[PDB]
Amino acid sequence: SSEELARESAEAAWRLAQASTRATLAMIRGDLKELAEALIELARAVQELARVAKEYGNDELAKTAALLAAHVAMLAIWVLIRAIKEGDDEVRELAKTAIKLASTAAKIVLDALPTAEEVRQITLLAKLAEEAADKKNEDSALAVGIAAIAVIIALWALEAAQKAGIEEAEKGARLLLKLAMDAARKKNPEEALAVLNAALDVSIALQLLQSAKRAGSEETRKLAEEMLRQALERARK
Amino acid sequence: SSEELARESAEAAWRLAQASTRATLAMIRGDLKELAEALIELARAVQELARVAKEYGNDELAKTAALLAAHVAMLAIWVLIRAIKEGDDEVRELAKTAIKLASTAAKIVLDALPTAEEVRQITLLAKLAEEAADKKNEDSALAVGIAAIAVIIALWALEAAQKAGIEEAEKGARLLLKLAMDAARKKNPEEALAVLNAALDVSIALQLLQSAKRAGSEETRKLAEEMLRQALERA
Repeated sequence: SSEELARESAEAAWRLAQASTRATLAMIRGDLKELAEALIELARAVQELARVAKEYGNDELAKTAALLAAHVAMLAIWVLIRAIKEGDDEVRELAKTAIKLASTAAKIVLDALPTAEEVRQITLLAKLAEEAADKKNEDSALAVGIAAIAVIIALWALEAAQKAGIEEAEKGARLLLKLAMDAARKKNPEEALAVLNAALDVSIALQLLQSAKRAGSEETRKLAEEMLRQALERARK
Repeated sequence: SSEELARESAEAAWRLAQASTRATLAMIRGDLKELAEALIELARAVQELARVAKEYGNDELAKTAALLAAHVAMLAIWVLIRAIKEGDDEVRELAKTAIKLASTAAKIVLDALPTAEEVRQITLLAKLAEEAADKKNEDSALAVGIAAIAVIIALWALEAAQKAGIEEAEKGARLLLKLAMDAARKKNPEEALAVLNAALDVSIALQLLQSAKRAGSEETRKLAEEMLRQALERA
């Protein structure tokens, strides 16, 4: 029922914003207990958004829920590393719960969109962050935390590459997602950080490409495509 | 000269990425000193990008530069909050200089795009955060920090509403910007968070509407209608 799809998705999208606002406020103040406990509430809302997208087969709604799961998993690692670095077992377990809640949400999207490689990479990153949480590791969780940020930036470069349809842009977003997940499985903070600056490099090129596509001045497009390829080679080698 | 426009735009975008990486790296380690002084170098990069768009009249490059200036000003409020909350005068002044550098960047975009309402809102937000800096008041700075990120969400909701061309989405992004800036001058974090939540409500339906290019996900249009109604009652 399309009426029921609009009902459940709208009410889950409202609970999504409610939890996002609660987490943003705690992100300012540094209240890690409230922030992690808010990422739990946020991970639930992403989970039921992935569940409604599976029930009604809305593939676009599943992709949105997968993107949100990646953001919750990434934030929960920054809370995880800052908790084990402060010896807070209560906040560490709160963050761990937020990780696995977002992991199950990604696995729900992976059940609806198994042939979506970016959803697989999101699911692998969350399950990889699960391991870093049960590990009580300040170094492995730090590495997957860097790689998580590189994935998030590459995911926005991908969705921005969907617009305008620049294939050199989405090809680059794919390369960064693979090299970030490769650096995450390697658990090397140096490699993941190298993928991070490359993801930033091409995403700024993208914004420069989109400001060069709009209202002419397409000379800013040439060197931003060249900047895109320079940065992709900065990640390859 | 279009050759020099591509030249200086690439040079400034390169130093923008180098400073963006330096800030992200310091944001991981929690080095608020290095993070603040990396937002300084990032604010100068946005200021050079705004200057370039001004001289060459690239309105699109000026709009993106204003967007960046708003981000740097918002990140510097984050740092200012955690600085005055920890009694760090060194980091508080480092954040203050980053706010003023981003404020100047917004002023330069305003010179090139004075008829852009969103550029005026950003310039007022940076000047208003500049006062919360000299005041070193953690409550006023927290309100303008929430209101800042509420402005950011309303700006992407604006940019997405231009693509979709939905006038109800454009009018909605405008009223959220006005209510956020009002909440920022009022310096009350409560209704500032409310405008933030409403901005998220509408923007979720816009991101799903922009991803709904492929199939008939017309239920997303019902997501936007009801989210825009919820945001109208938020006024």
